[PDB]
Amino acid sequence: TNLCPFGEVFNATRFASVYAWNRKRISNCVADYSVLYNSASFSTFKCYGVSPTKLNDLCFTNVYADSFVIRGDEVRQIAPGQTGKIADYNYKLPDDFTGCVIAWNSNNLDSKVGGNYNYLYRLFRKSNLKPFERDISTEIYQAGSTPCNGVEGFNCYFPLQSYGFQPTNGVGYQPYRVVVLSFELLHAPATVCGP
Amino acid sequence: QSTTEEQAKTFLLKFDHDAEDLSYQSSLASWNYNTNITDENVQKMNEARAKWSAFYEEQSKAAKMFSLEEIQDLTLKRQLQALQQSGTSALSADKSKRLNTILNTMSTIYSSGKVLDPNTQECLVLEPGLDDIMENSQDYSRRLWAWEGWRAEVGKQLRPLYEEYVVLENEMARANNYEDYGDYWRGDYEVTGAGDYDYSRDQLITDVERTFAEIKPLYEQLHAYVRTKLMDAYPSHISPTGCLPAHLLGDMWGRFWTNLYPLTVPFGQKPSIDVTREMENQSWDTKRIFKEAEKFFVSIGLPNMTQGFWDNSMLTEPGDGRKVVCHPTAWDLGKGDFRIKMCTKVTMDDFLTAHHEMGHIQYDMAYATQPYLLRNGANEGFHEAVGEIMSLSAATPHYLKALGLLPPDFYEDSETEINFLLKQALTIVGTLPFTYMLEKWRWMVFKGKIPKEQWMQKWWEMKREIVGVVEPLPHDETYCDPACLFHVAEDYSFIRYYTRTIYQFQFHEALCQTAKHEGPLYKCDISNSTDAGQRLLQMLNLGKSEPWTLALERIVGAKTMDVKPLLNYFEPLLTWLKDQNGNSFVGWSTDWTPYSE
Ligand SMILES: *[C@@H]1O[C@H](CO)[C@@H](O)[C@H](O)[C@H]1NC(C)=O
Ligand SMILES: [Zn+2]
Repeated sequence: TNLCPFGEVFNATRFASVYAWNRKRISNCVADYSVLYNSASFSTFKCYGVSPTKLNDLCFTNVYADSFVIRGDEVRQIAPGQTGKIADYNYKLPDDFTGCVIAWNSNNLDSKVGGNYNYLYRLFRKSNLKPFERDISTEIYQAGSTPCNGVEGFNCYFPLQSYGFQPTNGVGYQPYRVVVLSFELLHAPATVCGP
Repeated sequence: QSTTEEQAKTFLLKFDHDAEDLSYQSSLASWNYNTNITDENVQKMNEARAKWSAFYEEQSKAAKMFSLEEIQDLTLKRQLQALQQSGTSALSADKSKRLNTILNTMSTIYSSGKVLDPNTQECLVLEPGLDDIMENSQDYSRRLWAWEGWRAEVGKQLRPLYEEYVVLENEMARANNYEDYGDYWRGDYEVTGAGDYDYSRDQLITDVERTFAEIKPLYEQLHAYVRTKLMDAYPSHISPTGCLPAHLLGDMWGRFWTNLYPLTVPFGQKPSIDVTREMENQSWDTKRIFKEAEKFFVSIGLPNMTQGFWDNSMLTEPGDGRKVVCHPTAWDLGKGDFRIKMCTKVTMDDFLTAHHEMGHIQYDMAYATQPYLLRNGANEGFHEAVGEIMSLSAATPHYLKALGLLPPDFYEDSETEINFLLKQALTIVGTLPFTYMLEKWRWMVFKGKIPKEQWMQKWWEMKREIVGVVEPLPHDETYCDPACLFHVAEDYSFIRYYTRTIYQFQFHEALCQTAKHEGPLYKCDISNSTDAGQRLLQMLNLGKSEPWTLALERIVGAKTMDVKPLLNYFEPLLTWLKDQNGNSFVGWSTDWTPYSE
């Protein structure tokens, strides 16, 4: 029995930033979701468009796993229709959604005494992201008429800003690891099935 | 293209992100020094504070490029107006250096004050040798020599510096379009452009004087009673109708009359309520004290203490050799981090201070959702008035009787209640005229009304007229008596202590009316009343995002200061004070002095 490698998406040494997240395609395997919703580690398990139970009774053609690390107060923005900085400029979900969002606290791993500034996010952008669109451009923002020509000055800001994670921060400011599973269905032999 | 309002929003979005991290690092650096007094930590704290100050200075100049007349949003205008203020940087560099060195010289002379006892074997400082003489003594000569000695040593050197400090600070106030330094200090109560909820810098004087006018009749009765009780201790040195000498007021400056309680207790045969003995009969530890303090706030609807509060906070004195600073404080480190530092003990007083500190913590957790630049109290007097109403409720017999610290068959006598109201009146009512007089004198000195050569001819004239206190020995212009106080020497405003007292009793009266409590106000308890916590949280939530007049209206129902609740609280004591003073003269004649005869 060839089981899907869910143990290399949830069980990882290094995660990706919000602005450049990691997407993994899962196909041609059997998916034992019983390990996930029966685990007490996860603090947020919200499934949109399906039921968490009876999930392993349908067969899909592909599953996409998008993983990143955000703050505590930004987990509520990973939902269809929500607005903010993470939803508008970093990771956007379509209004119609067939998938699940899983999130758990990672203070013991992603927080270090003195700060863990290895995670970035985009704070400024001209327009909102389209659903499932990734932007990794690093160009100076511009809120004034006069172009500053690639040097940070007055009204010209660098758009990527770092995250400060420390072990003593509040729950709302502590790092959280988020995995978003999207089940897509097209015309195909429906490779991904359940047990 | 964008309007100024849409560029000053991007600037603030960047500013919040940088400033939160820098300020949190500074607060952590200070915390590691207060809880561990060493030598390396001092240097680390200095570096962190210097970095934060430099960043704030650069952002202050950065914020001025965006005008304020072109901004419509009220919250954006408040946030930008908070950051636009510069301060002492508007002066010339040499003048700024002179101001800094003058203030540092004043702090050094005040902290290193030395007085010489007539007995050559003894040399005493203010902390704690002189204070132990002032608070705990019952002779006239020792207090006289101590009171004159401290002033004679420090005022002579502090007097020449004060004139230069006044002229330089007035120049700085002229730099920022303020009339004088007093107006710059009164600008903390100003609301502009709000509408009906507006307040002018010149209105504060009118409100303070109007509020003191109503308070004076009660203070006169209390003053007469204290004078009659002071007859029995110093029969040959106090007139039956004269002002009380300044060195018999219970401490160094007469700010609080609490230390006069043993002399002036109404019924000395009745012991005050002290639950320390029964607190040690159940083996109460410190964590239990803070757990009951937490339960008090839980019962009224306010949230619970965070998990990191229990681990990070220093709730007891360490025993591994670490030296700490034992002044009770509540720290809002930022990034959702709240702590309390306290060398607590198993005593009733620490049991009350736990509720006070947790009230500060609750205010900090309440306004945490506002923008970074609006995370403060409505003004300087709001933050310290919220805490006191918690200690008012935590000390009522109804609170301890339901807490198990008092038997259900406990009977309280009216004598004990009168004793409690007398001790409350010595601390609260007895300090208002001193604060109002001192701040009025400083305001008129800064305004230029008082000439430099008439500084001690008016200072005492007001003291007799407003406070009813006469000097024991005549002083010339070579003395600087106001500079002998800690807050005057270190350039701290003093009017916040006057307004905090009014706000605390307005808050107490409103919250007791919400709970539908019946009876005298001093017996009120707001425990288990979930309806009063909603009204409190209506004011706590705003922070500094709405005008202080509207923040006051949200909890009380009026947008002005009022001393009627304060007089309501002390009404049972006044009805007993009038009967005692029926056969004694009230009011003080200014002519009689101890030195004249
Ligand atoms: C991650 O590791 C834990 C530790 O053994 C394990 O219980 C858990 O099942 C792993 N995650 C997944 C998705 O298998
Ligand atoms: Zn306090």
